Order: sequence, then structure tokens, then C-alpha cells
Amino acid sequence: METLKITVYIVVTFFVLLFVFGFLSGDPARNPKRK
Amino acid sequence: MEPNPNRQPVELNRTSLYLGLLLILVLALLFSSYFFN
Amino acid sequence: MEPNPNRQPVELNRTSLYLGLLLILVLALLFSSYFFN
Amino acid sequence: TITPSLKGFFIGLLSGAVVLGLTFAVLIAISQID
Amino acid sequence: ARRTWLGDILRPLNSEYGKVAPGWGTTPLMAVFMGLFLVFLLIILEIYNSTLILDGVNVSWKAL
Amino acid sequence: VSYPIFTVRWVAVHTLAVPTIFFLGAIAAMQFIQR
Amino acid sequence: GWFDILDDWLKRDRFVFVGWSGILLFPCAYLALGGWLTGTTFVTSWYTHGLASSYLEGCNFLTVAVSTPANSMGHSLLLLWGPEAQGDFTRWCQLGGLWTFIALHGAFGLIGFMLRQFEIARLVGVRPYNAIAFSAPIAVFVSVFLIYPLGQSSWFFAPSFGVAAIFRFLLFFQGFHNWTLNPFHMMGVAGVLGGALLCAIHGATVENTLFQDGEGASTFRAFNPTQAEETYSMVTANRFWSQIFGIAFSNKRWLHFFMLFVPVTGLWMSAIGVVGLALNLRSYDFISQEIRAAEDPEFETFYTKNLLLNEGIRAWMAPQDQPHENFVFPEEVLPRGNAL
Amino acid sequence: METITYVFIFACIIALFFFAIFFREPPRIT
Amino acid sequence: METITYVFIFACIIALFFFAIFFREPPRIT
Amino acid sequence: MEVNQLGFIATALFVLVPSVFLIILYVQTESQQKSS
Amino acid sequence: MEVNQLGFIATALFVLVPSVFLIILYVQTESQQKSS
Amino acid sequence: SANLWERFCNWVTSTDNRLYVGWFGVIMIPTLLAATICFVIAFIAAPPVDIDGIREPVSGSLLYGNNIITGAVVPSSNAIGLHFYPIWEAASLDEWLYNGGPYQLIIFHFLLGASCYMGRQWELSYRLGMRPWICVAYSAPLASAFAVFLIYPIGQGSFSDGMPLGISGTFNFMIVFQAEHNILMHPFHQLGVAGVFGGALFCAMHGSLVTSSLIRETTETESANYGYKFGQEEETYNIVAAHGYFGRLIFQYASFNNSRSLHFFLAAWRVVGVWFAALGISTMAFNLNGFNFNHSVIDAKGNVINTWADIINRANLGMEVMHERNAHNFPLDLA
Amino acid sequence: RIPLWIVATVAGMGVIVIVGLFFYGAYAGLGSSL
Amino acid sequence: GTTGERPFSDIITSVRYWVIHSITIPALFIAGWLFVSTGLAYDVFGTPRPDSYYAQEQRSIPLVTDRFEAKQQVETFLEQLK
Ligand code: CLA
Ligand code: CLA
Ligand code: CLA
Ligand SMILES: C=Cc1c(C)c2cc3nc(c4c5[nH]c(cc6nc(cc1[nH]2)C(C)=C6CC)c(C)c5C(=O)[C@@H]4C(=O)OC)[C@@H](CCC(=O)OC/C=C(\C)CCC[C@@H](C)CCC[C@@H](C)CCCC(C)C)[C@H]3C
Ligand SMILES: CCCCCCCCCCCCCCCC(=O)OC[C@H](COP(=O)(O)OC[C@@H](O)CO)OC(=O)CCCCCCCCCCCCCCC
Ligand SMILES: CCCCCCCCCCCCCCCC(=O)O[C@H](COC(=O)CCCCCCCCCCCC)CO[C@@H]1O[C@@H](CO)[C@H](O)[C@H](O)[C@@H]1O
Ligand SMILES: CCCCCCCCCCCCCCCC(=O)O[C@H](COC(=O)CCCCCCCCCCCC)CO[C@@H]1O[C@@H](CO)[C@H](O)[C@H](O)[C@@H]1O
Ligand SMILES: CCCCCCCCCCCCCCCC(=O)O[C@H](COC(=O)CCCCCCCCCCCC)CO[C@@H]1O[C@@H](CO)[C@H](O)[C@H](O)[C@@H]1O
Ligand SMILES: CC(C)=CCC/C(C)=C/CC/C(C)=C/CC/C(C)=C/CC/C(C)=C\CC/C(C)=C\CC/C(C)=C/CC1=CC(=O)C(C)=C(C)C1=O
Ligand SMILES: CC1=C(/C=C/C(C)=C/C=C\C(C)=C\C=C/C=C(C)/C=C/C=C(C)/C=C/C2=C(C)CCCC2(C)C)C(C)(C)CCC1
Ligand SMILES: CC1=C(/C=C/C(C)=C/C=C\C(C)=C\C=C/C=C(C)/C=C/C=C(C)/C=C/C2=C(C)CCCC2(C)C)C(C)(C)CCC1
Ligand SMILES: CC1=C(/C=C/C(C)=C\C=C/C(C)=C/C=C/C=C(C)/C=C\C=C(C)\C=C\C2=C(C)CCCC2(C)C)C(C)(C)CCC1
Ligand SMILES: [Fe+2]
Repeated sequence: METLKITVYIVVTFFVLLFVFGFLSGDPARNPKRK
Repeated sequence: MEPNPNRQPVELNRTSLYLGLLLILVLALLFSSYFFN
Repeated sequence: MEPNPNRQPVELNRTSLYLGLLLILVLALLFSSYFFN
Repeated sequence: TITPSLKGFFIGLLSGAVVLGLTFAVLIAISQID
Repeated sequence: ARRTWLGDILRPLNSEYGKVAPGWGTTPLMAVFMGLFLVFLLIILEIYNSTLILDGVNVSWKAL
Repeated sequence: VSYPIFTVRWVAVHTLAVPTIFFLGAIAAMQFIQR
Repeated sequence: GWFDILDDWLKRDRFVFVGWSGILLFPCAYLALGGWLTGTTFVTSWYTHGLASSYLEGCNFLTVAVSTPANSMGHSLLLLWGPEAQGDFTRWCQLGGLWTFIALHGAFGLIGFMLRQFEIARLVGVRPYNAIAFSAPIAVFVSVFLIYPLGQSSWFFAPSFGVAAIFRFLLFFQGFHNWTLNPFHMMGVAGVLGGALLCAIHGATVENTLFQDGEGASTFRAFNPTQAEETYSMVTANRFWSQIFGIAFSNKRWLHFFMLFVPVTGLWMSAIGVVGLALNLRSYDFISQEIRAAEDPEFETFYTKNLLLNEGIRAWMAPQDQPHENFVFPEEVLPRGNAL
Repeated sequence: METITYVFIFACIIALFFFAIFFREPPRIT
Repeated sequence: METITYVFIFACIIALFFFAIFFREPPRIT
Repeated sequence: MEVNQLGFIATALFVLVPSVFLIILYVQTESQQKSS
Repeated sequence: MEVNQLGFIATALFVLVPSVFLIILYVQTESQQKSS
Repeated sequence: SANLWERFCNWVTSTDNRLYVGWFGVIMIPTLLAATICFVIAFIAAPPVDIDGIREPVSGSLLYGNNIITGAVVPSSNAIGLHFYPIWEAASLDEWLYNGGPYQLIIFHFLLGASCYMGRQWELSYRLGMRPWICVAYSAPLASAFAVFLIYPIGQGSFSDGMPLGISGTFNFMIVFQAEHNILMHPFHQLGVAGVFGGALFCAMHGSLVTSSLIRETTETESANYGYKFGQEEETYNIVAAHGYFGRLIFQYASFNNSRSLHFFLAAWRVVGVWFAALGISTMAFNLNGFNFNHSVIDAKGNVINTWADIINRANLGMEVMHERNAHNFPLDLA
Repeated sequence: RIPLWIVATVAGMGVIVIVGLFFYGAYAGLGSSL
Repeated sequence: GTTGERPFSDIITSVRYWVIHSITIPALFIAGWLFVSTGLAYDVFGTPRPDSYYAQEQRSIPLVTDRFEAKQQVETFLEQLK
């Protein structure tokens, strides 16, 4: 069933990567008065 | 989020309800027996 | 056959009803088990 | 009929009357000084 | 309104709404029965509790 | 002005402060009751 | 006048309010604090549990407790001057007594104090409601310190007025009443626990939705004791949780009210539950399971797996917890798993 | 048990007779 | 049987979550 | 009497479920005037 | 599973009876505007 | 558009999406979605589990004979303990089933996404521009859930002993504990039961007063609660007439006029005690159990005088002895 | 008249000294286990 | 609210407080101590002293058996008891 093992990673990675790349693009902006 | 026109109210008057109830209370009274086998 | 004044309407709003239901659905969920012994 | 126990009670009643009584008297007293 | 047979026969008793005796009036004699009452219960409670004793008076199923 | 030493407030604050130290002393005393 | 003088006086301000109520609140309530205190410091509890209950005996804070009357008395109010003790403040102090005392005097302190909540309340033009909420404990304290014991055998099995002595009160239930598994008690924790969150949250939820209306690093002073000005944007509220938890406490009369309910309610559900325990009516049961527990020696739920813990709690403590029964359990009879 | 179920209906119905006759919506001559 | 009763509650409740969140009476700023 | 087991939930729910409907629809209408 | 017999009519009616009440009282009010 | 992700970027951070979903969101949102899904089923229909070090399967699924209270999805077995038993490491799906692998999934998952909710608990306080010492309140909670699912396990070495997800399970995790940690006699749990009890008392206090000095706006037929509109500019209560009462009711100065302080006291009390508590478990997690005064009070000859804690301990043995009968293959419950 | 802090610290040490005594007292105190 | 009962800081910081008290406070602290030292506290509250919880030989507990003739019990125990 070694299949699953990888099927997940991607699903996990994808997200972890979407996580970081979201906070990476710096959030000092995206609040009241984009300061 | 704009109101649809077709919002007509619904109707069942002081009497129709008496019949509706007389209708059920009865079958209920009828089938009960067969619902007990 | 003269109308009594004290005929105030009744109130239970779109929300209070959600709670009322959340209130029952729960105990029901809780006691069910003990109602089965 | 005045059983040591019964007598025990009267005694109790009296102590009860004493604490309430003393208490109110002093109370009407200080309230009166105003 | 709409009186009737009893409606008249019983009108007095309901009439004097606000009828109230003046001042403090009877009160004292209340408070006298009042405390006079307490000791009743207490004296009962205490006979029952088994704290108050008497003769031919030992609280038990036995009692003929 | 001139506020009394025998205050309602005081009677209370006292019923406590007297025993407390009476007790605290009692206890500090026990601290040694060996054997 | 003559009454109103007493009234007039005792009724107005003077810092520590003292009212028509105080007359019973203060005295009962005092003795009570004392009642428990003296015991922990000087009174022993040996002649009832063969157990040491005083600093003087060597007990610590978590040890000290004001006993509870031997199973020989039962529910007799055990009066200082009653047939049992006969005003012998040392024997009366020995047959426990202080208990019924602390408990009864106490029982009033509450009655009394709640009244005070009314008195001061009707005098200050507010809704008594606080006084109502306070049933929450009266019901508990009534059921749990009077009703339950009154329902069982003796004042003995009643709470302990201890720190640890009270923890015993727990286990003992878990072990014998298996309270833990009693619906009513459940709402009891559903309310306390549920309410605590409600408290910790409204408190903080409020703090953060606070309008900077002061200058600098002290939003604690920037608040106006003087007049009306919503200090916490009720708007920055809903639009917050509405998006973070899906729901919005839109209104403050209900919010600041629903908080009254949560606890008080559960407590009652507790007081009911225990009322049960009074007449040994308990939720240990759970037939559906136990009936199938007979056969299928291989089927096991936590319920049973748990229920078993209880069964141990009995067999081991009963002999020393309930001394007046002179229980005797030979080495063998004691239930144990393979190992210890 | 089930015979109460029979008697409950039987009864609840006699009372549907109550209302439908005495608290029935009246005939308005207009 | 009774385990459906458990699951029926469990479920109709998840849906009382539906309505109370999405068809809930809104906060009117006035 | 050995009878069917759902007799109650069967016969019963049969009464209270549809009945409750009519009940609703009536007081939902008799409340147009806010009366009821 | 040997369980109590009224489990259904007990637990069930417990749900549908009070619930139906609230249901009524709501649509009885949401129909003041004749809407509903 | 220059890049299409641009919209993904503002959406995630949509300060107006019915339900905010921050960057934490993007992990929370599903971590719990998978976590929940496994759960809801495991309960409804899942095989027994060897839990304890042996092969005694403990059933915990409604379809396998559980009342809603007896219900519970069981832990991983002392066989795995700490090793990571993910769905792939197990051969047959049924292995994961038996050896109790759902647990880890459910636990690990929520126990994770939970925290992100804690983050996204604050992420909205940033996009919304509000003081954010709020997310912290939430800690105490998450700490405990983490404590009862992640510390204690690492403490005793096996997910085996981590509050089993289910009603009667907790009760179990508990009664056992007392036995092995005398938790009840632990200074921490105290400060825990402290606040909880408090908050639950304050929650009714502050809720009491407000409604008690509510203010005018109603008839007797009308619902007094109606007297208020969302977005009011001035609070509904008459704070002065409140403190003016409560303050008086015993001491006058043990009261709050500083609404900011009070609402604050409500925050910190529950939230601080709960912490200690969360730490209590986490403390005994490595065996620094509650106090112990067995035989600590003795007389001259040495004849021993039972402390009211010796009973505590008596009832404790009754517990020690039984818990997990069969495995314990040695004198000392060293785990 | 007398500075307020000066009464606090000396009042405090007492609580910290008396309390301290109590902890010692639990080691040799009757309630020790020896 | 308008409050007017004799202030605290006043006296805790008062010269007289410390002079009336300095001497009397430990008078209580001492009083309590003596209460323990004389060993009267024991006889005061029946509370047995380590030296006398169990008789010398016996191993049983001096437990009050009957609520009505309890006074006797205590004695007859405290009796044979050292
Ligand atoms: C941290 C995880 C956790 C969760 C989810 C629960 C959940 C529950 N506990 Mg509980 N408990 C816990 C930890 C937890 N407990 C711990 C660590 C202890 C040791 C003291 C206890 C001790 C305890 C006792 C003594 C009792 C409970 C009871 C309960 C139930 C009553 C509701 C309640 O808890 O009010 C808490 C306050 C709230 C505001 C909770 C509101 C939110 C609810 C919905 C939480 C549960 C929702 C449900 C699990 C969601 C399912 C998952 C998802 C797919 C929907 C509820 C199922 C009662 C019970 O058994 O029912 C009869 C009960 O008597 N618990
Ligand atoms: C049961 C029948 C009965 C009832 C209902 C009443 C009712 C009343 N009588 Mg009355 N009375 C009665 C029999 C009764 N009486 C009898 C047989 C006599 C002797 C002939 C009297 C002589 C009498 C006099 C002289 C007066 C009254 C008055 C009154 C009125 C005073 C108002 C009041 O009740 O507040 C009083 C309310 C309380 C005292 C409630 C407090 C009780 C609680 C707090 C007790 C504490 C509970 C505690 C936990 C329990 C302790 C027990 C424990 C030790 C076991 C009231 C309408 C007064 C009046 O104005 O008449 C119109 C009045 O002046 N009565
Ligand atoms: C695990 C989580 C949990 C939670 C949240 C609870 C919560 C609760 N349990 Mg509980 N319990 C648990 C687990 C839990 N339990 C377990 C595992 C067991 C083992 C079976 C028990 C066994 C148990 C028993 C036997 C009882 C409870 C009770 C309660 C309730 C007590 C109500 C209260 O606040 O005191 C109420 C307090 C009073 C009535 C007294 C108030 C006194 C005040 C007014 C003044 C005192 C302070 C004074 C002014 C200051 C002087 C102090 C001095 C030292 C200086 C509460 C809802 C009680 C209950 O709810 O009964 C129905 C109860 O009897 N529990
Ligand atoms: C965790 C346990 C607990 C404690 C100890 C506690 C304590 C208190 N609660 C109070 C109030 C309240 N509690 C309330 C709801 C609740 N309170 C709860 C739980 C508690 N509440 C829970 C169950 C509900 C949640 C809402 C309401 C809202 C109030 C009040 O508003 C009131 C308050 O304003 O507090 C600030 C205070 C009232 C003081 C008083 O009446 O003295 C005056 C008279 C007394 C207390 C004399 C009683 C004498 C009796 C009880 C003798 C008992 C002696 C033993 C119990 C002592 C043993 C000590 C142990 C170590 C064994 C304070 C005493
Ligand atoms: C502490 C819990 C767990 C860790 C424990 C650590 C041990 C000690 C740690 C010390 C550092 C903690 C700093 C906390 C700092 C903290 O928690 O901030 C609380 C809050 C801080 O305000 P903020 O800084 O958030 O305000 C915003 C602006 O300052 C920013 O510009 O204000 C206070 O509560 C001050 C504390 C006064 C306490 C008064 C309580 C309310 C009523 C009390 C009144 C009683 C008498 C009334 C008579 C009328
Ligand atoms: C811990 C997690 C457990 C899971 C569930 C827990 C959720 C518990 C929430 C409960 C909050 C505390 C108390 C709620 C009260 C409330 O809600 O009150 C009303 C609700 O209606 C109601 O529900 C009214 C209750 C009617 C229930 C009907 C069934 C019971 C009798 C049926 C007999 C049939 C033979 C709404 O408020 C009331 O009505 C408002 C008008 O809408 C007024 O403004 C006032 O606020 C007034 O108090
Ligand atoms: C395991 C499930 C079984 C047990 C049930 C689970 C227990 C859940 C606890 C919620 C009870 C507290 C009620 C909130 C107070 C309130 O918001 O009350 C109203 C209803 O809101 C509600 O509650 C709506 C109920 C549905 C919310 C639960 C959705 C779950 C999904 C969350 C996922 C987050 C990522 C909302 O407004 C109320 O009513 C308004 C009038 O419409 C008033 O103006 C006030 O705002 C008043 O607060
Ligand atoms: C940081 C503070 C901030 C807020 C939280 C603080 C939490 C502090 C918790 C401490 C409580 C227990 C103290 C340790 C016990 C100890 O060790 O002292 C014992 C008596 O204690 C005590 O007498 C405890 C004193 C508490 C009584 C409070 C009564 C309330 C009325 C006060 C009114 C004041 C106007 C004396 O020793 C005991 O008795 C000795 C015999 O003399 C034994 O030898 C043992 O040492 C045994 O432990
Ligand atoms: C097993 C199972 C399903 C249940 C176990 C047994 C059960 C459920 C028992 C429940 C039965 C009862 C009646 C229990 C006690 C009754 C009661 C009210 C208990 C309190 C817990 C409860 C019902 C709900 C908890 C409410 C809660 C924790 C949060 C909702 C309130 C909330 C969101 C506060 C935060 C909040 C604060 C704020 O200031 C603003 C402006 C907003 C918009 C907010 O959302
Ligand atoms: C088992 C059970 C039960 C049950 C019950 C029930 C189920 C009920 C009911 C109910 C019912 C059972 C009902 C009813 C009713 C009503 C009625 C009965 C009425 C009436 C009416 C009438 C009487 C009328 C009159 C008339 C009219 C209407 C017109 C014509 C004719 C005449 C004039 C006569 C009981 C509780 C017992 C007990 C417990 C359990
Ligand atoms: C035995 C039987 C039966 C029964 C059934 C039943 C009893 C049912 C039901 C029912 C149900 C069971 C129901 C339900 C439901 C609903 C639902 C399920 C829904 C939903 C909702 C949701 C899904 C949601 C969503 C959401 C929200 C709301 C918000 C937050 C979260 C989310 C977003 C997710 C059947 C028929 C099968 C068959 C025959 C016989
Ligand atoms: C019993 C009795 C009585 C009275 C009594 C009394 C007088 C009692 C007492 C008393 C008291 C009144 C006691 C107490 C108190 C107090 C104290 C002595 C305290 C304590 C302690 C401690 C140790 C503390 C500590 C602390 C605090 C304070 C808080 C914070 C933390 C610390 C640690 C610093 C009567 C006449 C009814 C009858 C006869 C006998
Ligand atoms: Fe508030």
C-alpha cells in the first residue's frame, strides 16, 4: 500500500507550502491602513 | 440576495384543520391495530 | 362573547428557536443512552 | 416528664431567648443613639 | 361587566379591595403566635430527631 | 474631623484580628510538639 | 418611632453594610468560619474516624478537617445541650458536634447572605437577580450537606469539611455511587466548566475589542467611571467570531445574562443528581451492557473497564473509611490484577 | 399498553368533536 | 436500531449548525 | 399479548407527525393578525 | 443488544414533542408579515 | 491579471468572507476536516482495540455495542506506544484498525489544526485591527488538550495512556490517574479547579450584575432583553448603580468600577488557573505527582494515626490494584 | 505619619517568616513521619 | 459613591496604631502559644496528645458506639486508656 504514503505527502506538502508562501509574501500589509 | 416575488403565504383555516385532524386521528385509529400485527 | 383585552401575541425569533432546538437535540442526545438502560 | 433531655431543651430555649434578647436590646439601644 | 345569580350573591366579599387596617395594628399578636409557633416545630422536630425525650414516647415502629 | 475608634467597621475587623494572632501564635507554638 | 430607629440606623451605608439580614447573616456566618477553623487548629476528629483532624494533632492544611459525626449518631442534630453531649463542650467537641454546628449555622449564613443580596438590592433600585443566581449554591449546599446525608445512614457519610477529607467525598462517590456516570452530575460540569469558558472568554473577548480611548500603555485608566460610552465595540465583536467561530453574541443584555444562566443551572442539575444519591438512587446501572457482560466474556467497553475500578475502590477503603462496621477482609477476598 | 394507544386515539377524537362543533369557524351571512 | 437513534440525533444536530450559522438572524447596525 | 414492537413509534408518530403539520399551518395563519 | 423497550418512544418523543413546540412558535411569529 | 494567485492571496485573507480562513486557516480547515471525518465514523462503526499491552480488545463504537456515554474511539496499543503508527506502516487496513491507529490520526490531526485555529484565532485580530491578547485565552484550552494527548503520552512513553477520545473514556483516563498520581492532592490541579470554579462563579457573577442593573427599555409584556440594538454607542447597563450595589454588599472596595479591569479579571482568572492545571497534568507527565502524606502522622510508640489523606490513599489503592489487570506482569506499576 | 511601605514589608516578612516556620514545622512537626 | 467612615491608611500608618499594638499583638501571638504550651488546648478540646492516642497494649480504635450513652463510652475508653 506504499501508494498512500506518497499520495498524502503531496497533499501535506502542497499545504505546508501554501502555508509558508502565504505568510512569506509578508503580512505587514493586509490590515487597517496597509501599514 | 434580491427577494423572489413568488412568496405567497399559506392557508389552512380553523376548520380545514379540524378535518385534517379528523382525517389522521382516524386512520391512526384504523391502522393502529394492523401496526401491532 | 366580548373580547378580553389581554391577548398579547407570542414571541420566539429565528434564533431563540435555534437554541431551543440545540437545547433539546442535545439532552435528547445525552439521555437517549440512559433511556435505553 | 422533665426528662434530663426535656430539661435540656428548656435550657436551650432560654439560651436562645438570651442571645436574641441581649442582641436586640443592645441593638435598639445603639439605634436609639442616633 | 356582567353580573348574575352568584355574581350578586357574592359581590360583598370581593368588594373591599384596598380595605386595610390602619398602621401596624394586629402585627404584635402575629409575631407572638409566630415565635410561639417555631418552638412547636422545633419541639416536634426535636422529639422526632430523637433529641427531645418523653415517656411512653420513644419514637419507633413499636408504638401500641 | 474626629471619627471614633469604636466603629461598626471596627468591631468586625477585630473579631478576626484578635483570634487570628491568637491562633497564629497557637500554631507557631505547635511547630515543635515532638514525641 | 421605635422600629424605624433600628431600621434607620442599621440600614444606612457605614462601610460594612449591616442589615435586617445581617442580624442572622453575620452571626451564623461568623460562627461558621470559626466553627470550621477551630476544628482544624485544635479539635480532634479521632473519636469518630480514628483519624487525626487538627494542626494540634500534627495534621497539615490539606489534612485538617472538622470530622463528621460517628455512624452511631445518625442524623441527630447532636446538640451541645442535647441528651447525647449534655453541654460538655469537650465531649460535645469530641462527639464531633462542631459539624452539625458548622453545617447548620452555616446553612443560615447562606439563607442570610442571599437575603442581604435582596435587602441591599431593593434599597439600591436594582434587579435582585444576583440574589436569585445565588440559589446555585444554596441548592448545592442544601442537597450536598443536608439532603444527601439525611437520605443516607448518618451525618457521617456527609461531606467532610476538609481539604483532602473532602477529596475523599469524591472518590467515595465515584467508587460507590459511580457519580461520574450520572447524567445530572454531567450537566453539573457542563455548566461550571461550560460557564468558566464563558467567563474567561467574555472577559478577554471584551478586553481586546476595547476602543483606544486613553493615551499610551495603560488602557486600564483610559476608561470612564463617569458616563455611558460602549468601551468595547460590540460591532468589532460579532464580525470577529462570526468569522472565526461562525457565531455572534449580538447584544449584551443576553450575553451578560446567558452568563448568569450557564452555571446556576448546571448546579441545580447537580443538586438534583445528588438528591438521587441521597436515596441511593444512582446511575451505576447501564443494563443493556451488563446483561451482555454476563455472556461474551470477551466483550469490553470502557464503562465496564471503568466500573471495575470502582469495584476496587470499595473493597479496599470501606474497611478503614467505614470503621463503625468493623469490616474484615482477609488477604484473599481483595480484588487485584495479575501483578500487584 | 397498545390498548391505551387504542383508547388514546378513541378519546383524542371525541375531543376533536368538541372543538370542531363548539369552537368551529361560524357561518357568516353577508 | 438504537444506534441509529444515536446517529440520527448526532446528525440532525450538525444541521442545526447549518441553519443557525448560515440562515441565522443577522446583526443589524442601526 | 405478543405484538409488533414498533406499535408505539409506528401508530404514534403516525399521529403526531402529520398532525403537528396541520397544527403548524393553522397557528401560522391564525397569527396573520398577530392574534394567537 | 438487550435494551429498554421505550427507547424509541422515549428518546424520540422527547425530541419531536418539545421541538415541535418551538417549531410552531417560530413559524407562528415569522408569519406576522404573512410571509412563511 | 499579472498572476492569478493574486486573488487566492486576498481571498484567504478576505477580511469579509462569511467565515475567515487565514494562512493558519489553510491548514486548520482541513487538518480538522480529516480529523473529524475519521472520528465521526470510528465512533459510529469501528472494531475493538488491544489498547493495553495485551490482546484484550476494547470495543468502542456504537455499532459494536456502545451507549453514547460508553462510546469512545480507543487509543493506540502499548505495542506501538510512541512509534508513529500511520495508516501506511500497517499492513492490512484491518491492522491499523485493530492496533488502534485511528487514535493517532484523530488525535494528531485535531491536536494540530487546533493550534492553527489558535493562530487563526489571532490572524483575525490582525486583519480586523483589534488588540489581540485574545488568542492567548484560547491557549489554556489547547494546552490541556495537548497535555492530555501529547505530553502525558511522551511522558509515559505510549499513546496508550492518553485520554481516550470518548465519554466514558475520559472518566477512565481520570480514575486511573488519581491512582498513579494522586492528582487530586496536587497543588497545581488545585489552582486549576480553583479558577474553573471561579470563572464558573464569575461567569455567573458578572452576568448577574449586568442583567441586574440592566436599565430601562420595555413593558412587562415585552421582553426586557429587546431593549438594545446591535451597534449601540452607549452600553445598556448602569455600571454606577451596579458597583454602587455590589461594592456595598460586603466591603465596597472589593468591587470593580473599572469595567476594563473587571472584564479583564474574568479573562485571566479562568485562563491562568486552567494553565497551571494544563501544567499539572504536564507536570505529573514525568511523575511529579501530587502530595503524599501516607503514614506521615504518628504517635509516640509509633502506632500510626491515619491522616484524612490516608483514606484518600486507601481509596487510591483500590484503584491502583484493578486498573489494567492482566498486562501488569510485575510488582511495580513503573508505567 | 509612619511611611506606608515600611509597614508593608515588615508586616510581610512576618507572613513570610511565620509561613516559613510552618514549612519547617512540617518536617520535624508532629506531622512528619518519624 | 459618597463614603465617610474612619480611614485606614491613616491608622496602619498611624503612630498610635503601632504603639498600642506592638505590645498587644504578640500578646495574642504569645497567648495562643501558651494555650498550646501549657497543654491545656488538649484538655480544652479532648484532642489527645501523641503520648495518648492508643492505650499501651491494645491496637483497636476507641470508637463511640451508642449515640445516647456516648458520654460513658468516651470515658470508659479514655478510662482504660492511659
Ligand atoms: C478536551 C476534550 C474534551 C471534549 C471534547 C469533552 C466533551 C465532553 N465532556 Mg468532558 N472532560 C474532559 C475533556 C473533554 N470533554 C477532561 C480532560 C475531563 C477531566 C475532568 C473531562 C470530564 C468530564 C465530566 C465529568 C463530564 C464530561 C462531559 C463531557 C460531555 C458534556 C459536554 C461538555 O464536555 O461540556 C464542556 C463545556 C463546553 C462548553 C463544551 C461545549 C462544546 C461541546 C460540543 C464539546 C463536545 C462536542 C463533541 C465532542 C464534538 C464531536 C466532534 C465533532 C465531529 C462534532 C462532552 C461530550 C459530561 C458528560 O459525560 O455528558 C453526560 C460529564 O459529566 N467531561
Ligand atoms: C396557616 C394559617 C395562617 C396564615 C396563612 C396566616 C397569615 C397571616 N397572618 Mg395569621 N394567624 C394564624 C394563622 C395564619 N395566619 C393563627 C392560627 C393565629 C392566632 C389566632 C394568627 C394570628 C395573627 C395576628 C395577630 C396577625 C396575623 C397576621 C397574618 C398576616 C401577616 C403577613 C404574614 O404572613 O407575613 C409573615 C411572614 C413570615 C413570618 C415569613 C417568615 C417565615 C420564615 C422566614 C421562617 C424561617 C424559615 C426557617 C428555615 C425554618 C425554621 C424552623 C426550624 C427551626 C425547624 C398573614 C396574612 C398579621 C396581619 O397583618 O393580619 C392581617 C397579624 O397582625 N396572624
Ligand atoms: C472532572 C471534572 C469535574 C467538574 C467540572 C466537576 C464539577 C462539580 N462537581 Mg464534581 N466530581 C468529579 C469531577 C468534576 N466535578 C469526579 C471525577 C468525582 C468523583 C465521583 C466528582 C464527585 C462530586 C461530588 C460528590 C459532588 C460533586 C459536585 C460538583 C459540583 C460542585 C458545585 C460547587 O461549585 O460547589 C458548591 C459549594 C457549596 C455548596 C458551598 C459554598 C460555600 C460558599 C457560599 C462559602 C464558602 C467559602 C467562604 C465564604 C470562605 C471561607 C473559606 C475559608 C477556608 C477561609 C461541580 C459542578 C457537588 C455537586 O454538584 O452536587 C450536586 C457534589 O456534591 N462532584
Ligand atoms: C468553588 C466553591 C465556591 C466557594 C467556596 C464559593 C465562595 C463564595 N461565593 C460567594 C458568592 C457567590 N457564589 C455565587 C455562585 C457560585 N459559587 C460557586 C462556588 C463557590 N463559591 C458556584 C457553585 C456558583 C457559580 C455561579 C454567586 C454569584 C455568589 C455571590 O454573589 C457571592 C459573592 O458576592 O461573592 C463575592 C461569596 C459569598 C460569601 C458569603 O456568602 O459569605 C457570607 C456568609 C457565609 C459564606 C457563611 C456560610 C457559613 C457556612 C457555609 C459554613 C460552611 C463552613 C465550611 C463549608 C468551611 C469548610 C472549609 C473547607 C476547607 C472544608 C463567597 C463566600
Ligand atoms: C501571570 C499568569 C501566568 C504567569 C505568571 C507570572 C508571574 C508574574 C508575572 C508578572 C508579569 C505579568 C504582567 C501582567 C500584565 C497584564 O496582565 O496586563 C493587564 C492589562 C494590561 O493592559 P494592556 O497593556 O493590554 O493595555 C493596552 C496598552 O497598555 C497598550 O498601549 O492591565 C492590567 O490588568 C494591569 C494589572 C493590574 C491588576 C488589576 C486587576 C483588576 C482589578 C484589581 C484591583 C484590585 C483592587 C481594586 C480596589 C479599587
Ligand atoms: C453546553 C453544550 C450543550 C449543547 C446545548 C447547550 C445549549 C443550551 C442553551 C440554553 C441557554 C440557557 C437557557 C436558554 C433559554 C433561552 O434560550 O431563552 C429563550 C430561548 O427559547 C427557549 O428555548 C424557550 C424554552 C422552550 C422549550 C420548549 C420545550 C420544553 C417544554 C416542552 C413541553 C412540551 C410538552 C430566548 O430568550 C427568551 O426570549 C427572548 C425573545 O426571543 C427574550 O428576549 C429573552 O431573551 C428570553 O429569555
Ligand atoms: C457536538 C454537537 C452537539 C452539542 C452541540 C454543540 C454545542 C455548541 C456550542 C454553541 C452553543 C452556544 C450558542 C452560541 C450563542 C449564540 O450565538 O446565540 C445565538 C445562536 O447562535 C448559535 O449558537 C448558533 C448555533 C450553531 C453554532 C455552532 C456551529 C458549529 C461550527 C463551528 C465551527 C467553527 C470553526 C446567536 O445570537 C443570539 O441570538 C441573537 C438573536 O438572533 C441575539 O441578538 C444574541 O446575539 C444571542 O447571542
Ligand atoms: C501566594 C499567595 C497568593 C494567593 C494564594 C496563596 C495560597 C497559599 C496557600 C497556603 C494555605 C495553607 C498554608 C500552609 C499550611 C501550613 O503548612 O501551616 C500549617 C497550618 O496552616 C494554616 O493554618 C492555614 C491557614 C489558612 C486559614 C485561613 C482561614 C481564613 C480566615 C482568615 C481571616 C484573616 C483575617 C501548620 O503546620 C501544620 O501543623 C503543624 C503542627 O503545628 C504540623 O507540624 C505541620 O507543619 C502541619 O502542616
Ligand atoms: C455529550 C454531549 C453532546 C453533551 C454532554 C451533556 C450536555 C451537552 C449537557 C448540556 C445541557 C445543559 C443545559 C448544560 C448546562 C447549560 C449551559 C448553558 C451550559 C453552558 C455551556 C453551553 C450550553 C454553551 C457554551 C457557550 C460557549 C462556551 C460559547 C458561546 C458563547 C460565546 C461564543 C462566547 C464568546 C463571545 C464573546 C463575546 O463577547 C462576543 C461579542 C461574541 C460574539 C462571542 O462569541
Ligand atoms: C397510560 C398513561 C396515561 C395516559 C393518558 C392518556 C393517554 C391520556 C389522555 C387523554 C385523553 C384520554 C384525552 C382526552 C380527552 C378529552 C375529552 C374526553 C374530552 C371531551 C370532550 C367531550 C366530553 C365532549 C363533549 C361533547 C361534545 C364535544 C359535543 C357533542 C357531545 C358532547 C356534548 C358530550 C395516563 C396519563 C392516564 C396515566 C399515565 C400513563
Ligand atoms: C434507519 C433508517 C433511516 C434513517 C434515516 C435517518 C434517521 C435520517 C436522517 C437524517 C439525517 C442524518 C440528517 C441529516 C442531515 C443533515 C446534514 C448532515 C447536514 C448538514 C450540514 C452540514 C454538512 C453542514 C455544513 C457546515 C455547516 C452547517 C457550517 C459549519 C461546518 C460546515 C461548513 C461543514 C434511513 C432513511 C437512512 C433508511 C431507512 C430507515
Ligand atoms: C469555633 C467557636 C466559635 C468561634 C470561633 C472562632 C473565634 C474561630 C476563630 C477564628 C478564626 C477567625 C480563625 C481564623 C482565621 C484566620 C487565620 C488565622 C488565618 C489563616 C491563616 C493563614 C496561614 C493564612 C495564610 C495566608 C493568608 C492569610 C492568605 C494568603 C496566603 C497566606 C499563606 C499568607 C463560636 C463562638 C462560634 C463557638 C465556640 C467555638
Ligand atoms: Fe460585562
